[PDB]
Amino acid sequence: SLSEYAFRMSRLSARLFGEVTRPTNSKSMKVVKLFSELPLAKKKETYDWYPNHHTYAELMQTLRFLGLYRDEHQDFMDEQKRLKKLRGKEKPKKGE
Amino acid sequence: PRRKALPPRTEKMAVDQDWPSVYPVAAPFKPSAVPLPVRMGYPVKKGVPMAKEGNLELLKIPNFLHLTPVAIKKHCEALKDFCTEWPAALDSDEKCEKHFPIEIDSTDYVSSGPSVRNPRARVVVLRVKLSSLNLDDHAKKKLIKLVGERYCKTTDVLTIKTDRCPLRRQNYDYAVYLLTVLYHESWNTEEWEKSK
Amino acid sequence: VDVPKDLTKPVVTISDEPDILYKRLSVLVKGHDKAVLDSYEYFAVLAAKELGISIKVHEPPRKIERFTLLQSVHIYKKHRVQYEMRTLYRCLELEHLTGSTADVYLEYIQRNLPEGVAMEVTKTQLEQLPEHIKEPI
Amino acid sequence: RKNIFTGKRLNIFDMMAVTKEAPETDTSPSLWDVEFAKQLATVNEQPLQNGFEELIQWTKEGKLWEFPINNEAGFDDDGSEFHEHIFLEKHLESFPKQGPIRHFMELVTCGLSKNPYLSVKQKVEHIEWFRNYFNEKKDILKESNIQFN
Amino acid sequence: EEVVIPKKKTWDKVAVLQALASTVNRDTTAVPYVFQDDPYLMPASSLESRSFLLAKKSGENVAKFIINSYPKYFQKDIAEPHIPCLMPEYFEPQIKDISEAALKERIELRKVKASVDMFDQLLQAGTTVSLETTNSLLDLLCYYGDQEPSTDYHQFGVTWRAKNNAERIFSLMPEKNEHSY
Amino acid sequence: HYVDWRMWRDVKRRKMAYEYADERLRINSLRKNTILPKILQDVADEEIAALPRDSCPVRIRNRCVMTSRPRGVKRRWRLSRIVFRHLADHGQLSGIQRATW
Amino acid sequence: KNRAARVRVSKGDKPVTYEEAHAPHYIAHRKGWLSLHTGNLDGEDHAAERTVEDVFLRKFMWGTFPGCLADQLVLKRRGNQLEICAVVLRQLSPHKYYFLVGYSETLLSYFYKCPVRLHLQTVPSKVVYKYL
Repeated sequence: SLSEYAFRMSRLSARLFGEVTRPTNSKSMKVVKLFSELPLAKKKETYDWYPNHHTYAELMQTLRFLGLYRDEHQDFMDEQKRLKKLRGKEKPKKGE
Repeated sequence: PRRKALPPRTEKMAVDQDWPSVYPVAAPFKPSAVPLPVRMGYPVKKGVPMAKEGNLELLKIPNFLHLTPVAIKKHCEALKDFCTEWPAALDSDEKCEKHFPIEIDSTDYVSSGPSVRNPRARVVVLRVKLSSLNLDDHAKKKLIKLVGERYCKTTDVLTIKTDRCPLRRQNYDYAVYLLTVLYHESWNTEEWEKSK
Repeated sequence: VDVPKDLTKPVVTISDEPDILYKRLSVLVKGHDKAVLDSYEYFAVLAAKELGISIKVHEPPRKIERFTLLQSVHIYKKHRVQYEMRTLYRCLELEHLTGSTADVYLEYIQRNLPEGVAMEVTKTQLEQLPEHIKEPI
Repeated sequence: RKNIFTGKRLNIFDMMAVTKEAPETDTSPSLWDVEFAKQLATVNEQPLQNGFEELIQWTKEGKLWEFPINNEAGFDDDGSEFHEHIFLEKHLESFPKQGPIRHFMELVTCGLSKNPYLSVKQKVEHIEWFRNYFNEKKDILKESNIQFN
Repeated sequence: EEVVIPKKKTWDKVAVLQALASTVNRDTTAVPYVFQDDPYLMPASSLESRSFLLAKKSGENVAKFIINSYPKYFQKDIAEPHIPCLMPEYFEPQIKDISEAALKERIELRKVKASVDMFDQLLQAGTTVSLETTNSLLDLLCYYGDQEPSTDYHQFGVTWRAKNNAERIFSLMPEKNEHSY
Repeated sequence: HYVDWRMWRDVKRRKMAYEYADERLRINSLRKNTILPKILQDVADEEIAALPRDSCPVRIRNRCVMTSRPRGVKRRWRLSRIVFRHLADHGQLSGIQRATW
Repeated sequence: KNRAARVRVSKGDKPVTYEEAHAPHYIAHRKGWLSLHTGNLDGEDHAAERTVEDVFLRKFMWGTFPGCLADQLVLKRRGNQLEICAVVLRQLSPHKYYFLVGYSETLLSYFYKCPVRLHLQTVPSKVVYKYL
């Protein structure tokens, strides 16, 4: 394989640098690479991909109900709903 | 009657005024504050660039009106108190290497956003000329062989890059410890070292 | 006539701890606007010269990252729009300045850093040999 | 006419230049002193006169950043040390000193030491979880004839 | 050859800003910095100045009222380092058991009514209460005079009232001290 | 109040995967090695199979964060090509510009 | 034909500002970016977070100042500081403007955990670069 002097010297260097000091195939070095990196699900890009749409939507709805945010889209939708109610189209009762 | 907008205060400004007082800190361009008749925007055919009033293009610019040369000079005159004189005994890099053989490199990153965290700032680099260390032939050879690619034979410089620890101080301490243990192990002799 | 009669100086303290020695700081500022980088370089150069700091300036080659997207919405694969981001670099190399001077200069030039400009400062720190490295264990 | 700071006084108090300066921080924070500090603050309170004072006030409240920028400012990694992060073999006390289990735990500890994101507490948690899992699987390990428990 | 390493200089985090501010003066052609530097929004008279400042304070108070009324929309922290002054505040106690913990929580939140009711319940139950705790209760009651603190929302004469819970608790106080008086 | 039920499902999947990330990592590390006995690897296999289906990180889909578009999403901005084109064309995105060379 | 971010000439009567009058292929050439942050630079992170925050800020200031914003906002980020520069009409009373400034600044600062500031530049009417 390798000269024993070089092998022992490389082992000493690995021990000094904290690397694996015993022979190990790549299949078991997968454990080292798994524990060295963060899990994919734990990365901030993964678990915090979407913004908190609940927070944004509820905050804007609360501001609109408090009168400090004029949601023009919601005003248009409410006007359309009122016109539809006048026309006679309305949601049927649930579980009737 | 409806409210009347006052004339801009640039009219009241004097030619020999102290401009840095007008803009002490960084602030967006304000037409009512800037007395310069600056114009921006691509002119229309047979036209002129749009005036400063309502000029969104001027508002977009990260202006340096708060950093005029007079303001820069005054700021540096104020800040000269905080500085400390560089040692004149090592005006050249040769004296720097003679007295300070170990150089530590650490990068600080500044970026916009509410979070100042940046992992890339945890890296520490330790560079030392092995000729500046107390080593003999055997110790130098053993240390070079142990460090491997971390040592460049051309420059005779050992470079240890530490980023294993989360923090800057932890990585710096790790680099110092690595250099110390490498030196001490290099001076150490082992049984397997004989069979070369 | 309304000038202040007497101003108050900021509190400056001298610590017995030896100051950190910095051999070289590489303030690499990245931006989207060449004129903004030029103005910031002028600012930094003037400030360093007024503070008596040895400073050189150079321009690393710019980077241009380009990508391509479908122009239409449903199906027009043959037609695309190409977008690019330009990162222009300006490197200020300050040499032989102490720790306090480095701190004050960095604070002054970072507080005035223009929006849209990012900074990557690398501080080469001179150190002496550790106590345990002079002789073996 | 003449100075008014010298002459006959009330002559009730003595020349006690030292006021009530004895340390009494062990007591609970009294509401009275806390509210009187608000009166003093209002005495010194004035609206901002320029941008620099706004920046100073923001920095004092902690809203603004503290230049020069320290990317690790406000963070201490639970006050750990580099030797705690790297040398995790000390936690490998219950695990056997040899065998496949020791080799696997050595790999895990080396990987954790290579990890710059997890805190020392999280690495200890991983090691303890592995310890408990191997302790629970003692029967299978003994059936496979590897030393444990 | 011996190098003279200089001594490190140290200063507070706002020293540089103060030094820079020392070089600037008041802009004689500008209104106070609190107001927006715009001709339309520049206050004209003193009454306009006061009204504009009051309107700005009213807007800030309304925003803070929204923040405290709906704290769940502002609990997401993305500020590094953490900024405590930008987090929602809490004024209502959460401990429900009749014990010193709930009473202390109400006292530190200055909720005089609930603090008095909880103190009466504790005295009825006979459970332990520290002397310092009762002293703090008296301090709160005497300083406020049975006035509930004025949150964002749901002169002449003597402001004290002859009948009050402070006097009753002082009479029912088991042990008195110099700080109490 | 997410854009669609698909975005809601993806949010649930992301939360569950983050919750079970460490257990999955430990069990998989037990599995992905040739050192431990094969019987222990088999019981680790059945353990990782016993975990809920929605906790697997592979089920996480990178949808556009403003229109829930599953495909054509740039990872850097987490936006679909149409929304990204709209924002860049209006100039609301810093730096991004039309490429001509 | 390209329909993206363009104003089509019909009768030479529709007034358009400098921003609307320029097609996207002019962004690098005649109209700088309405937002300025380091997220989109090389090697910088959190571009998506900055984009989402910018979109929310635009949609929030548009509804907080109904019929008042003369043109699109200008968002600047310096460190953790955020500055919203808005060109606004003079229709509304200054009391309401100051109330809205205080309210928006405080709410945005508490929501994004950053020291938000809002600078308003008032114009008598929407500035017309040309007619289409």
